Amino acid sequence: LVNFQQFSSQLPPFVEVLQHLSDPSWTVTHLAVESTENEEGCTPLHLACRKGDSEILVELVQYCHAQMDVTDNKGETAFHYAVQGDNSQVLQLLGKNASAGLNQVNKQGLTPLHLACQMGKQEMVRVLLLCNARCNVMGPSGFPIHTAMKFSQKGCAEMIISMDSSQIHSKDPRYGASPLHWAKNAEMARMLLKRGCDVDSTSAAGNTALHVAVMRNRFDCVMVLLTYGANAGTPGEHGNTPLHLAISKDNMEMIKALIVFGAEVDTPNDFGETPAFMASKISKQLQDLMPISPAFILSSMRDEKRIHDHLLCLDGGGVKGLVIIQLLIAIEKASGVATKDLFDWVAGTSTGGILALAILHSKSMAYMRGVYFRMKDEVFRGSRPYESGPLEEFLKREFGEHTKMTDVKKPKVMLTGTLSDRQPAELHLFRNYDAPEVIREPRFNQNINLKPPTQPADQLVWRAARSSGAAPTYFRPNGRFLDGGLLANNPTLDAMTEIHEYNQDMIRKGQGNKVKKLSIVVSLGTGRSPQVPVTCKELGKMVVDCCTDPDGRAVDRARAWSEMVGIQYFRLNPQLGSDIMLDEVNDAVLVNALWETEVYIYEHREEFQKLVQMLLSP
Amino acid sequence: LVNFQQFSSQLPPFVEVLQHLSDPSWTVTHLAVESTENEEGCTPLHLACRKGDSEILVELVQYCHAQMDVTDNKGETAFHYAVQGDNSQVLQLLGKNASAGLNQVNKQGLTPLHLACQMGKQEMVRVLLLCNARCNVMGPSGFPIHTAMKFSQKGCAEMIISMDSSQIHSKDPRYGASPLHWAKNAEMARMLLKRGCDVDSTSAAGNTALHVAVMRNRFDCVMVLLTYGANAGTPGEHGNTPLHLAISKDNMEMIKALIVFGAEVDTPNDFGETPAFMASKISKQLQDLMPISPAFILSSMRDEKRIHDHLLCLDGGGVKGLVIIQLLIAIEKASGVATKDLFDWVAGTSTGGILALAILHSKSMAYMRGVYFRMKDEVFRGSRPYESGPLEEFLKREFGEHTKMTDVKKPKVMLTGTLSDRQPAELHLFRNYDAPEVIREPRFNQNINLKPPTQPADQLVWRAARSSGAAPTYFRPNGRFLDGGLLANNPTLDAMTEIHEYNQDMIRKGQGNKVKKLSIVVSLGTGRSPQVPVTCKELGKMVVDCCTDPDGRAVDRARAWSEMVGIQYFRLNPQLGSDIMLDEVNDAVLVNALWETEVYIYEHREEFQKLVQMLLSP
Repeated sequence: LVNFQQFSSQLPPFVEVLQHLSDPSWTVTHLAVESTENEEGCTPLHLACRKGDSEILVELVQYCHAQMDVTDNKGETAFHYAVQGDNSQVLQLLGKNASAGLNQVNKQGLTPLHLACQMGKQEMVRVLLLCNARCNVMGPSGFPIHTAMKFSQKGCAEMIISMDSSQIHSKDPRYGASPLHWAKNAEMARMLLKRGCDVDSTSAAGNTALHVAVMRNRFDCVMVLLTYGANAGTPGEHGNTPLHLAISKDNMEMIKALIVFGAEVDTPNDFGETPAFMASKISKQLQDLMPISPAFILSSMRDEKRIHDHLLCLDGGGVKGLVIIQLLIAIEKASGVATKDLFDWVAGTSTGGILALAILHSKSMAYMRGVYFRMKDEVFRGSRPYESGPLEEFLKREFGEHTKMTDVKKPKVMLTGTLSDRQPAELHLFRNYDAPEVIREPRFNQNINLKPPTQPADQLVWRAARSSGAAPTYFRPNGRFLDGGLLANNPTLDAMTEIHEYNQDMIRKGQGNKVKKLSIVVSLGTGRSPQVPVTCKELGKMVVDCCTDPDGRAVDRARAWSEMVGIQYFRLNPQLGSDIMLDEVNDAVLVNALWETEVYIYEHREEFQKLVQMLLSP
Repeated sequence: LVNFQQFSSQLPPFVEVLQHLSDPSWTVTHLAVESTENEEGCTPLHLACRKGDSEILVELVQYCHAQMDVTDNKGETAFHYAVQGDNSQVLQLLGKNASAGLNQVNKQGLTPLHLACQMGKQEMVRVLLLCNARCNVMGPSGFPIHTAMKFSQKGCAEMIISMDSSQIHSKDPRYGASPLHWAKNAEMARMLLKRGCDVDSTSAAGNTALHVAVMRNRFDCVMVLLTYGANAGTPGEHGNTPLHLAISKDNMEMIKALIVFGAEVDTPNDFGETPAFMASKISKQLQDLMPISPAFILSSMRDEKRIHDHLLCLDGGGVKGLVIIQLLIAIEKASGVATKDLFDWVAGTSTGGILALAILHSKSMAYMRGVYFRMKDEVFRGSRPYESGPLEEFLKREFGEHTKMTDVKKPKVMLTGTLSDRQPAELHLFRNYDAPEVIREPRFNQNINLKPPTQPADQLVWRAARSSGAAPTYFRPNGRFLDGGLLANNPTLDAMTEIHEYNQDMIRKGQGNKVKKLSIVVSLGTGRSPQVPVTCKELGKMVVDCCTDPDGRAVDRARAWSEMVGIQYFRLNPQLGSDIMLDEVNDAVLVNALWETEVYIYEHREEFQKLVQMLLSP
């Protein structure tokens, strides 16, 4: 031991630090940082790159003769010996002339990109990307973008895709694949899908991404894909539609999730195996599960000017609005004639506000199901109250920041809203035809105290959509208006009031070719929770339960009054089996609820034929 | 000084307060208490009665020579030298043989009764009355009870009336008065009126009790009397209704008070002087305030079994129910046709619940105004929450502890109420016909959810009145039910739904004798607050304002739907000038609000006449 330290000092001419060099063979130029070599397989420039010493690096290559592209006996190069540390500037001083180690890579064939992907060193990835690191360098498991996702390093993958858009193209060399396909995590599916990613990019064999999520039993990504437009029923490798691949499991959640989003149940694979056959083989659960779906010439209906008048009444509600979407869809398909072109009047309160306002602008219905599924995650991030940046601006984008209300008027539409500007707390109908000016009874004005009122006539679609759609027991103070759920929450009863008011405005004006009788009124409710006894804040919040309950008397009133006039009130909503609350964002229970709704449509399925019958008659 | 104390010691043979007893001439037999006389107007036996020395009293007449019936130098007797003290047993020891002093009376005429009544020695009044004190002895101000009341001694008057109910009969000899008339104090009017005191008591001239209260300008007692049933407009002395007696003053508070409680303005006195004439003579306030300035053959109408059907819908509300009473009364008087006999159907929610239930049992409307004025002080003694002992027990009294609901069916009636037994929080109508057997669609049960709760058949008037009328934001948990203000709170919509439901049950049952189209529905609301702007717990309570709004859209809805059917909805209620709250007990503000209502009736002389016109039409 004495001779070792004698040589150590006799080098030191060329304390507990460097003593730990014993606890082992450095050299003068090697340990001079704490083009020579080591007995463990190292290099001095590599250690001065690793330890984040940048001026010592300036003093090792610019001052001394030490070539930069040094490859040790362990595979590594000078570039990716620094990304194990935290320098990020050594990379900049090494990205110079006569230094080609960027594509020189053999740990196991893992380019500096891939190593920075394995660890999580994102800033290192950016530093490499500004220096043209050639993400078109095929690796062991695939290209560098796939390496970021094999390990689920979020920041690194995000930086890669931000610098290079083209990386949404690259295919996994083993199986021709998208970045999504062989890379699955609930959040990552979204953080790539929001980027404009095609989900139907297929495969080597032909397997979709949701095929991969289903085969591995990750319900999360099945949902993330169906929401963002993935199409169930894709044949794939063996003609096994994603439905076959779920029945091969015991995941009823996923089977119902796919059946809701449109998968057929008789479609056979390449071998002829129908998925209902699969079901009856596996369990009796699934065979009982799958009985989901004739003069169908659609006799005498279009969007034209003739006798009667159809009304649609979309209640407010939570994210539960999806229920009515489903209902609408099964009506829309049971007549085939595109809900918007089916009804002459359409009214909505809160989520039905958003939805009615949408089906005015010629937005399709499954598309809207997707929209809510994509929005529930952005909007309901909060404790109880939400600052509405997400909801307001999501509507800005979804309907247009400059699109004003009365630009469309294809069917007449009305969104509710509680004008909380006044202690009276009146109701404002957001309307897009003109206005009903009738009769001559201003009950609060025309006497003194007070006339600073506003009522902004008819503009700014997104602004009205927010002023309607926020059930404010949840959101916040929201400008001048709160939900029309504070007063109406179920326009069914109130929209007929507006019908007759506007008709008397028309007639009084001598117009006289008013569209006559509301021949049909159809009110869709976002489901009913089940009936719990209460043998008793649960004694101070029942005020709000009553104030916004749409499925109590506001059915009986409207119905008996429709029977007074000749209307055939048609109230549609399913008994769910759960207290699905308004701001529910676990889409597992939301999908279960959509299945609940479709079971309701199945169980009735007669009322629907009779309603379509009425809706298309002469 | 030496001689005075010499006589004091020579008396001490005939212990430190005797010098200050000297300083003015007592004697041996005189000061032997602290049959001689005095130089200040006194007597020894009188002092042995005054000082409450009973054993000295036994030792002054039985042992010593002291006649009992000694009259002092200022008129007073031995009896009412003791009621200046507080013995009350010496009186009985003097209520013995050779003692006729009960009617021994001369201060200026002050019976033992009158002295004990003027001072307040109530126990003395009782002791004398138990000893046959012969109250038919005119004193200075009338009889002894009137002497008790000229000085407003409650204990004494109450004791007199306890011994003799007959003393609420006796008239002031000078003018002839119930104990009311020549005896005025706000509280005593009540503690005498609650005893069964008749207001129909006349005067010498013929003056009512409120005549004395008004001419003397004691607004307190005017209110206390109009409250307990006094009838303004009694002609009285000169044909001067108590209204004439206010206009000669400048007390507008009282003028409004009398016109509200029914005083006319066409009523001439003996001289032909209309009271509005008095006004225009007196002031320009009063000239503008009062004056009013003919098919009255009652053509072809009663309440029998014929074509159409009338409905009445009395909103809920606070103690403000008086408003609708006022309206009803001013409607009733404009037709003369006795509300119960005028409408075939009647619905009520909270105060209108009690009120409709009252007009069902043929309890008159002025009577209900009185009832509320007498009850409001009893029920609302609490800060926010009230334990309902007063309300529940007041209904027990006012409607009968054993009177069951369906004893009447005179007009069909329905009271609202929120059945809080269930998390759905349904609505139950307390009904008295039988029940409407719905189209057989019970959509909330039949998925066997629960059958341990019960839907309690038609019984128990007072219990239902409470289960409806108890606003639980104010009162308490109230059994299974809360206010009908959480629900309908303006039954008009729900009452018409129920009308039609019952009519279709009738027709469905093969009856074929439908009563009819309800040709008229009249909705009377407990006033409107004035319109307050809001530029902002006032955002957690505005939820409740919305939930219980009876004058917002539930007017427009009902109205436009009646225009669908042919009904001529009649919404009647006044713009108050104030936010009169629920548990308001200052009857001054309630009276101002009734004046607001009567001004509303003034301006609406067209609507009311048209409503009565239809109410009696073919």
